[PDB]
Amino acid sequence: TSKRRNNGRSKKGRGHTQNVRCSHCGRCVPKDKAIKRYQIKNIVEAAAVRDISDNSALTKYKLPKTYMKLEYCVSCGIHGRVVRVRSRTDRRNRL
Amino acid sequence: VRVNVLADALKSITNAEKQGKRQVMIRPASKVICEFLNVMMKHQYITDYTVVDTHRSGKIVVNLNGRLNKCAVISPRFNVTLSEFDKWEANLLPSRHFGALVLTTSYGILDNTEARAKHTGGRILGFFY
Amino acid sequence: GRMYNPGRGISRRCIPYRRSEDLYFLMRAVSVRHLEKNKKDKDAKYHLILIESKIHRLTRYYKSAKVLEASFKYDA
Amino acid sequence: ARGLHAARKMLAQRRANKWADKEWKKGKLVTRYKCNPLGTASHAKGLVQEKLGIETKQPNSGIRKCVRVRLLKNGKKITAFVPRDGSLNYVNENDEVLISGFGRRG
RNA sequence: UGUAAGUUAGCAAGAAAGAGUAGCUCUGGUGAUUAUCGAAUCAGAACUUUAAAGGUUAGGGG
RNA sequence: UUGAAAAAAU
RNA sequence: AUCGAGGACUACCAAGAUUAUAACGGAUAACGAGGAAUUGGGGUUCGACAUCGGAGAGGGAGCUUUACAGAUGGCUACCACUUCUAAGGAAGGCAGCAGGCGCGUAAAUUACCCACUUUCGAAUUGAAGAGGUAGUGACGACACAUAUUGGAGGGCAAGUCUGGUGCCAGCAGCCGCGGUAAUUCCAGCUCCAAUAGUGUAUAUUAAAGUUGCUGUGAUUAAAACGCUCGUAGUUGAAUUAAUUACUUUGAAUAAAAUAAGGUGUUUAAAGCAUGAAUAUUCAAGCAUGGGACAAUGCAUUAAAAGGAAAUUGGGGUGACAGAAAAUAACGGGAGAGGUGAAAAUCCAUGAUCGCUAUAAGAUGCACGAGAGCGAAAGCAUUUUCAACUGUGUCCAUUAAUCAAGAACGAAAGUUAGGGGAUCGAAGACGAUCAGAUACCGUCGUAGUCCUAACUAUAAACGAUGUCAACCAAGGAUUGGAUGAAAACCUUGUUCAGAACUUAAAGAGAAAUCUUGAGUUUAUGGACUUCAGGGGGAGUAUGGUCACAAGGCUGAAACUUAAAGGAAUUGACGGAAGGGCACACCAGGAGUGGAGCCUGCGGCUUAAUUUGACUC
RNA sequence: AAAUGGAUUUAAAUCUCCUUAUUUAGAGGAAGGAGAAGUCGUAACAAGGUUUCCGUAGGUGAACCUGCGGAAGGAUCAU
Ligand SMILES: NC[C@@H]1O[C@H](O[C@H]2[C@@H](O)[C@H](O[C@@H]3[C@@H](O)[C@H](N)C[C@H](N)[C@H]3O[C@H]3O[C@H](CO)[C@@H](O)[C@H](O)[C@H]3N)O[C@@H]2CO)[C@H](N)[C@@H](O)[C@@H]1O
Repeated sequence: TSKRRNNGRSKKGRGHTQNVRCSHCGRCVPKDKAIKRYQIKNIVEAAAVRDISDNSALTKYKLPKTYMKLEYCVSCGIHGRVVRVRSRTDRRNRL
Repeated sequence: VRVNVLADALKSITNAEKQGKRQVMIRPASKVICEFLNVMMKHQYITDYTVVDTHRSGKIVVNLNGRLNKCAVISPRFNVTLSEFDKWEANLLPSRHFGALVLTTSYGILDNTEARAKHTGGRILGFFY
Repeated sequence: GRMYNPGRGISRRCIPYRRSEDLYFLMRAVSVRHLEKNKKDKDAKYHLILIESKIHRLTRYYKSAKVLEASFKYDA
Repeated sequence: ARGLHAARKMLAQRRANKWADKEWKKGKLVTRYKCNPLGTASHAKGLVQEKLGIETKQPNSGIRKCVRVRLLKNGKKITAFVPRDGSLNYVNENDEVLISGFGRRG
């Protein structure tokens, strides 16, 4: 019958939540049904972080970080290996 | 809303004994609720009770000892003719020596064992095993 | 529980254990009929229907108590 | 609708809820006297028009000999199963043949 | 008095169909001024005859 | 990136 | 006027009568009752026909005689029939007893007698196709000589017998048996059930707890209205030391019959040869003992019933931001969009890219959560209503559910204006493909936005109706009240709200549910709606609403042994994770190319013998 | 007291408008169902190779495709 107890989404006391657009395929997916991941990445990768410091006109310049929040749908959330298929008794894991 | 105060009272006692509770509380206490417990005390299905005075139809505490099996109310009280007793005993009761119906008659509240002797009928309130 | 909203409050006064208008206050219906300025306030239109039936419920009962003569009729 | 004085809703509910069965409803619609070729009759007499052979269903195979019979009371056409092995020869054209139902009711 | 199908819901419609209509003698209703006065209009009842829109004007219908 | 079909009954 | 009351009729007067508690109308293959078939209780089906009442004599209509007839084995007229005839005319009503034709699956003798029961008469006698006997009579019922029907794979008793047929004939109510070794066909032998019986087709009942008050189901099998308001209806908290209902009795209550009391028709079916008190009467009605529970309206309370008179609220209505695109000016001179790869397209009139400005359209990220509000639909920039809590405030049953009826009701869709930036049903190109009229790329009308008026459907979903009482353990959250810790943060008690973890317990067919899908064969708290195997089919017709598309109500004819629900194993995946193989990578030798040995297919022949056909 | 004239009452039978039931209508038109091996495609059941389905609108030999919104009975109860 019900493969999930909360029907995949995470809404209980509300009858409607605004749609959002998936970051990969651009598919209209609800706000709670979406897969939300918060990415913190330096603009200069670790293979080149020391390259800047050799020739930097400043003195104590600290390289900033990129702050983007990605929302995926199930169709490319699974396909993108963000999440996987879990066991029936291992589905309840929420950590 | 509260349609039958007796109906909610009896199910409280039936559920309490299924959980092994020693005494249960029934917030309302009508005349029939107290009278019904008197019928179940002559058969020794309960030891005793009390009627707390709250000025708003105070609660009743029923002392029971693992003896009541199923006490239930009956939906709108059917007119039980004296000749119709055998119809209800064969259905509502487990055996001819165990169950005890409860009836209301003009001579007061009576059970099926004694109302047959008094030679009267009337409506039916419930039963208890 | 409440008559219309499915909320169940039990807050009460408790008159102690010792012994030692409502129809008029509902005519809220006048205050809502605010309706003229905001004709698109569909939420106030629904809530006004509930209040109108509340008054039409005390009228039906107060008449049987002879408090109001049987010619009483509520019109705005 | 359990109330003691509510004996009209329960009766009206059963009158309404009884019309949804496929079996008793056939006993109150006027279709047996109208659409049933037999009507309320046990047997139907008729006249032979055509000899036809119906192949069996998917799991089985073979041709079932049959005859198209036109009744004398209604004039309708009904296909009839010739009873036994090699018994299609016994029947002829334009002769009285008795037609009486089958094992399944109606 | 009654009036169908269809319909753009307005129309079809005077749809179709049926009853009455004369003459004489009466009665009642519709107002102004404080009993008098004025208007053609509607309704009803007796009695009689040659049974009544039709001298002229004056839709045939489906 | 593309990738269609497998005659009925035992 | 009639024997008789009365709109039964007449003249006048007033507008009155029924109606959701089903009026008026429609169908019956409807004469009603006593009763019959079948039932564990409850019930369902039938009843023209023994007896009572009703109606009719081909169809109404009108009358005669008489105490009672609207008489029909009496009369008349008309409509439709039949019989004789001298061609001028005449009578007849078999739905009386036999009998004839038709109708059909379907039903007896054109007999005798008033002897039994009874009726009529001028009355002891006369009459009776009423009545009795005889005749046919496998509708049925009882006792009983010693012979058939169907079957022998499972339900269901019986063959591991032999010949034929070779998915053909055929058997089979259902599941199926038969494509050359039939437990099922056509046959030969045997025994299995019943026995004057036995197969067949239709209909009634029980099984059917598949019509459900006793007695069903509504998350997933079929089935909870999208939600709320609301009249009829049903159901309505405690408390008191004139009717009606309820309950106990009687009276009267047709027989036959139901169960029988008695009675050796030889038993029995029968029969009443003392007549069982025989009990019967459901529904109604009459008199009566009692008023617990109850319905009707002229004096107690203050219900974790209801309603009325400090905070919370993306609850409803009205009156800051830069992204994408456009425009303008400036820099730069060659590509830019796009894809797995490309192309159609834009660009030397200067594209893409970079800074700065301008106007409208739309949008409301991050904060944004199994958090909040809202009856549902839904609600996200800042600057009238609903609920909870507090309450020694007021009323006193005002209450719950609700046919009919009404409000709100995503998106798309219609009509008329404004707006028309982004995306984009139809459509146009470019790709891919065997084709592609689709997924992929570019462009683009309707639409997407606001106003006003419509439409009223959704996976309108928690597939779980509304109100009410009990209900194991635990963490945590939103808004209040009360203490300590001195608006926020930590903690205790308690009310309301959205949820979550465990259960060795309860339920279920299982998944699962526990703020029920628990308190249910130990079955009844109150109310409303829906469902009865799958198709046909939410189709036709009818009704109604809408500018329209369409919505609401909504069958049958016919067809078929399955359709469907939850879980187990296996297999499969152009699903994932973990390992392995000359499977592949790095290579060597090659085969395929040439002549020849040999095997295979094909052609050929009198025969060119045959098995094997991816690993 | 018989024929017969007339006026009433009850009125059979018949003609014109007015609803329920049964039929004829040809092939006619548009539906539906059933019958072992008949064509064209791959739409659905695995991520069925474009996740499926519901309402609505358009298109198209055919399954069906696409736009707006919804649902998991999804392939996510999860950062
Ligand atoms: N049943 C009505 C409808 O039939 C439709 O389809 C119908 C036909 O188009 C379909 O025909 C199938 C065909 O699909 C398939 N590719 C070949 C097959 N032989 C056909 O079969 C059909 O026709 C043959 C003709 O001799 C008959 O022998 C056979 O019994 C019959 N089923 O069989 C169905 C019945 O004839 C759809 N299945 C559905 O919409 C619906 O079921």
